[PDB]
Amino acid sequence: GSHSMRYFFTSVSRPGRGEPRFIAVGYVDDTQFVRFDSDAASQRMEPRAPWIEQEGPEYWDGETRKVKAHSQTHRVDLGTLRGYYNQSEAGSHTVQRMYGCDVGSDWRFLRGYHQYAYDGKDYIALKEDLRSWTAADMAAQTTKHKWEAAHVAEQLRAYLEGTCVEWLRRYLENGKETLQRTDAPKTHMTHHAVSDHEATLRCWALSFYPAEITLTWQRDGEDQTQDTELVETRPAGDGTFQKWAAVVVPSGQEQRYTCHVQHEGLPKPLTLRWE
Amino acid sequence: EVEQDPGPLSVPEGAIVSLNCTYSNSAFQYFMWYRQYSRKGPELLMYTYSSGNKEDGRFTAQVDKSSKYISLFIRDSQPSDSATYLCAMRGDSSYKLIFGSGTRLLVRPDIQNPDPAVYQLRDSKSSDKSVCLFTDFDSQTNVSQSKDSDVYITDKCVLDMRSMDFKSNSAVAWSNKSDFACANAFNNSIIPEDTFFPS
Amino acid sequence: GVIQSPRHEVTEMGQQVTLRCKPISGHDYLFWYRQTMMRGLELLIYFNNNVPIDDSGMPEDRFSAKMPNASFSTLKIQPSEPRDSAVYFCASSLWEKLAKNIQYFGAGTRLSVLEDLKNVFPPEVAVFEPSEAEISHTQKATLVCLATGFYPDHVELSWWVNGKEVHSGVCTDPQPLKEQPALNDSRYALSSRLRVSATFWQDPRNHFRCQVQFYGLSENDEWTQDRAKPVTQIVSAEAWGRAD
Amino acid sequence: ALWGPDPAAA
Amino acid sequence: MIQRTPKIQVYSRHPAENGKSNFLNCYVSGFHPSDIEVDLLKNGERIEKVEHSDLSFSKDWSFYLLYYTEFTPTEKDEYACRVNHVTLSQPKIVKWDRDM
Repeated sequence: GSHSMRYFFTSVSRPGRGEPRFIAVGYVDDTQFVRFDSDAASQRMEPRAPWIEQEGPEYWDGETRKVKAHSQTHRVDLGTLRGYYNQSEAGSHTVQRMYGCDVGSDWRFLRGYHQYAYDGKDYIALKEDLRSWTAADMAAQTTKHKWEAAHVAEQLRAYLEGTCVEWLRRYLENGKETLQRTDAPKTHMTHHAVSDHEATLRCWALSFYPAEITLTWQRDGEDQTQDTELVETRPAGDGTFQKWAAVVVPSGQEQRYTCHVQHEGLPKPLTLRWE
Repeated sequence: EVEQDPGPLSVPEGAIVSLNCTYSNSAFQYFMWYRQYSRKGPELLMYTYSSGNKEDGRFTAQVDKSSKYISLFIRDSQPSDSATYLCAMRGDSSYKLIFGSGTRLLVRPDIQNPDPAVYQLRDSKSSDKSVCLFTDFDSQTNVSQSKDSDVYITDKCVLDMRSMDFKSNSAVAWSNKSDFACANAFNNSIIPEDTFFPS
Repeated sequence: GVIQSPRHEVTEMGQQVTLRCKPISGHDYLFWYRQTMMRGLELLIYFNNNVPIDDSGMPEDRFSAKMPNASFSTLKIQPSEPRDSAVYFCASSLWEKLAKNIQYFGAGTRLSVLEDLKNVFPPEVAVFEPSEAEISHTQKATLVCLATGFYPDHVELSWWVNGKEVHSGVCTDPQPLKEQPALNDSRYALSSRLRVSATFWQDPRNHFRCQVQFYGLSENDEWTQDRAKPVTQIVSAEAWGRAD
Repeated sequence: ALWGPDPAAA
Repeated sequence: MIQRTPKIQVYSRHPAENGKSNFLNCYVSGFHPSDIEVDLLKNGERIEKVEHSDLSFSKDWSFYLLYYTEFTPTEKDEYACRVNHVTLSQPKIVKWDRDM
């Protein structure tokens, strides 16, 4: 139904080595399509999805250039931010950027965004209205004014509500196969005798996509959130995702518990039982 | 790539003039008009972020992304203006600007009191080329070159004095030949019948 | 502003030519543009902090651009060819200005690479006193210069009056004209006018010099011809006021 | 595709 | 400066079956800063040709990586995931439990 394109940029300074380590990765929904690693022998924007490899030299020159430009801007930003925050040149630091666009069911522009971060914390972000910003601190407001004086917000404002959406809709259209697919969760339950009077019921959900899933544990039809565990949706390393949901129940009462699996891949909320 | 009319095109002072460029490549998001004198660096005139009209003074920048057609209108052509106009554009990928090959422009100054005349400036004994001056004539006449090689004539050239707000179109012709004369120095040039002659 | 060197380069082909540019201090975007005669600007390469971002404009072979430092860029041309003859502009800018598409150019480097320097000739300058019929009919007075026989056309004509360069009432040609046109090897001639009041011309206290700056060879280039080495030089002519 | 021609440095 | 310790999940790409080729995944996530050393062990001795994913991060900016090597599980052979981070006092070894 809903979709997005997001770019993740990570730049880390390396006191003593040549340049900083720069890593940029492009995402559409939950599947990476481009990467750039300054430490790679390539020094080029590289493809990570088969549906971006369709784009030609013009594209890759532009992305390599833009991303190198991003790298430069970040290399310079590392120095800048280091100065903004007055930090040792012997210390390793991290700038992270994320920006992208969300589309509705009709692919009409929903929302856009541009988040920027230093050493793992929010630095500056483009507001909902795509006209304001975010003064996380003075360093940020410096950048903010530096930006809205440069009319940066309008640049993104056009790119987000326009360019990135257009490209998203382009990737969605060129990546229908893998972007618009829904791999149903491979649900199944496991019974581990945690002890004598208890047994762990683990509700597995394997090889689903997108990662967006809802595992629930009901007991006697009524939802249950106590004694229930749930691991972060992990990648299988092949595009699909894993995610189990355990629960500790008194022996014999296992049938009393049901696992409610919800996913865009399956039209009807699955209910699991047994063990 | 972009196409642009190079044609020098002459216009009379006070006239409206239309400069425009067409380009074979979308993606170009940014469209601007540069002005350039002789060989001097180019200076920006207009800059439109995307399709639409842009009214700045006697200048109007218009961009038709649909038609891939940028245009610049100048009203009441002022004395300056005469120059080469270049359209530039780009977008997204790079700052690599792409320019039209340029449009030379000549806006001809008005003449409050045109007194067309022809003079033979006393050739310094040192030099051996006879110099005939053609000045005070109105910006309605066009001076032309000549066929044979040993005939050297300079294109028209507006003379402006300031203070004494006078302006005179002057032209220069010369040659070592014994055939060169102020009487038929400007043959290929449709000079005013009213023009003066020395004798 | 943007400093480019040389202002003019007249050099024989086969020799390395080094175009040097100093971007405006602070500017992190350095653009190199070439402008062949009667064409628009072609971006050769642009840097962002010393690194070549978009070198898609570089002609490949012979052309070697680089920014050893931030305040100096070198566009070197090994076996320089005549085709390189052009006005190389260095441009400089910032992101904020670049967003509005504002660039700041240099005066450019009129590079003329010649096949043989034996075709280099300085200008023959000559001033012409006004026609006295003019001083009565139009109560004014216009002088004229006429630099001739020079190649290449790297000339800067300038009217000096009383040792001071004047501009008002001045009018030089846009470009020179070939003396042997059909010949791509021909020499050129320029032209200019200087109009003043009638009462100004006839005052013998006034001195009218016609200075034509020329650019040609230099100490480096080795000369052999019996002619005087056509080095970069200044050739002038002069006329004096007189109430004759 | 990537925002362009670039930041917009901090 | 904020430092988030890596969350380590040692799991196979597919359900484990003795003697059948598979992928030993180690999913480090929610960590920070990026610099992290990950080894996939076999009976204590590290596995050499181990690859990993292109660094990224989530809403909270925390990084996640997928280190993975092809392996063939067995009864005897114990596989683990040695993760060392700037937030780990010493290499954290998380044994591979096929049943989770």
